[PDB]
Amino acid sequence: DPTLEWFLSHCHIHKYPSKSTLIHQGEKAETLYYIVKGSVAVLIKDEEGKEMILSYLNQGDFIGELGLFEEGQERSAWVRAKTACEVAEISYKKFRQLIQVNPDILMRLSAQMARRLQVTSEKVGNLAFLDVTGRIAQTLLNLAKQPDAMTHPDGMQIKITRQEIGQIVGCSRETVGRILKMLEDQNLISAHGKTIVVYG
Amino acid sequence: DPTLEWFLSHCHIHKYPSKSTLIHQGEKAETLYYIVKGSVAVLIKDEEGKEMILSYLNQGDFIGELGLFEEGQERSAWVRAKTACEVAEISYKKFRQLIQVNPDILMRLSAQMARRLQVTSEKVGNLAFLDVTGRIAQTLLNLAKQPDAMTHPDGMQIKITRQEIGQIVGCSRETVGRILKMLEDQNLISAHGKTIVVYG
DNA sequence: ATTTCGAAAAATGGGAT
DNA sequence: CTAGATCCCATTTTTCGAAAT
DNA sequence: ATTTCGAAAAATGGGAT
DNA sequence: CTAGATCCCATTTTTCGAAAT
Ligand SMILES: Nc1ncnc2c1ncn2[C@@H]1O[C@@H]2COP(=O)(O)O[C@H]2[C@H]1O
Ligand SMILES: Nc1ncnc2c1ncn2[C@@H]1O[C@@H]2COP(=O)(O)O[C@H]2[C@H]1O
Repeated sequence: DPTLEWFLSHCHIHKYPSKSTLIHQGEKAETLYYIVKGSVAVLIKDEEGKEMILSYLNQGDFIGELGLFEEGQERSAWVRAKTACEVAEISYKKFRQLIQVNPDILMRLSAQMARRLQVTSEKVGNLAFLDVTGRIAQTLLNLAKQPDAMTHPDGMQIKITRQEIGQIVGCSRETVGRILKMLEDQNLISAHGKTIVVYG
Repeated sequence: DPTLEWFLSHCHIHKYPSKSTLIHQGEKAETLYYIVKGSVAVLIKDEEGKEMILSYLNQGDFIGELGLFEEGQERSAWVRAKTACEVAEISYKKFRQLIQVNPDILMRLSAQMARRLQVTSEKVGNLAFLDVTGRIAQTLLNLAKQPDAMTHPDGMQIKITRQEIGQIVGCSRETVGRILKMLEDQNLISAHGKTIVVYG
């Protein structure tokens, strides 16, 4: 598109191999990122390193924007690269400037923020209102909306593990597995290895 | 500041008695809200009516932002007044106009959103990583610092129901009651009716 | 404002499963 | 195996309109 | 360089507490 | 109660880098 392009013009594009961490919770935040290509996972952990996945971000989403509005802010979570990433990088100081010349770019960001607030709130509702089976069903549909989810004549297909799912819904891999098996006995999904087919 | 008194001059002011509903989850979002005076509670309901408090918002806070960035959005949650409120209202349309003649007002909107994402993500963590006692201790500490908390010779005093505390942490009122009694057993808090004294 | 008084409505628990 | 969700009115507690200060 | 292939690694299946 | 958390291990998928084309 028009605007958003000009933005990348001041960002210092970089490359991050899969598994590499782009952001570390607790660091001083001074840089705003923009995933040009690839996808990352935003996650948090407890006092024992046990991790929960807050969200997946893909090509086109901004990253590390939370420290931009208040000074002296630290990174709110860890951002790990699920795949290989081509990430633009501009400093808050410079970004605040690009806003002046063209505020439409702040609007783009704010829209994405709004969306994350909606999703995160729904994630809170889920954690407080649904049992694991519910959270898992909802996450299966959600994963089916990701851009790296393939198509299937019976619906949609995703490639993910019972381990991962557990970190998204907040349960054990053992639990996920049992429920994944059950949902099969109801022909709601198709399970075999990292490959799961969600019937539409 | 100017920008505010200017913003408010284009807004339609409304008053709501405490406990009244300001926003209905589910309806079409076409209006922006700004709390001039008073405080509200943002909350979502389950299929059976069970309530989950997502946040308390006060003076200076914007409400109903989440619709602004995209067409056909519905209110993401219910907003009920805690105290009587004086709220400034403005359509999205009219608001998109004001942003263009001073996007600084959008900067402040975005600033609040970022904060909310931080707080809501941290809530996800708490629900995921902390047990009820942990969550309840956590909430009493935060409530103990809010604007409406009263000073007490032995610390800080708050008024709230076990029921409302459960709607904040995500557990039954019964559980709150038992945990509340155990916290007193450990001289951490004094509780008489809705009056809870958090020892400093 | 808010202190008082009598409902009327809300909020609590207790411990068994 | 085990934090807790549930069950449930008889009993508190608190809220509120009306009147008084 | 890119594809093939055969161990290591990582991810599971369920019953039991 | 009663969903889930945890244990335990021997088995299935997956992952990946040395080899081969
Ligand atoms: N709940 C969430 N949903 C989506 N993205 C998030 C969430 N929490 C944090 N992030 C992202 O993770 C980043 C961590 O560092 P920042 O706080 O700078 O900015 C944060 C956001 O980009
Ligand atoms: N997690 C949250 N934290 C704070 N405020 C919220 C949260 N979720 C929703 N809201 C507010 O409640 C509003 C409900 O309607 P909107 O979706 O228009 O906009 C929402 C925000 O104003």
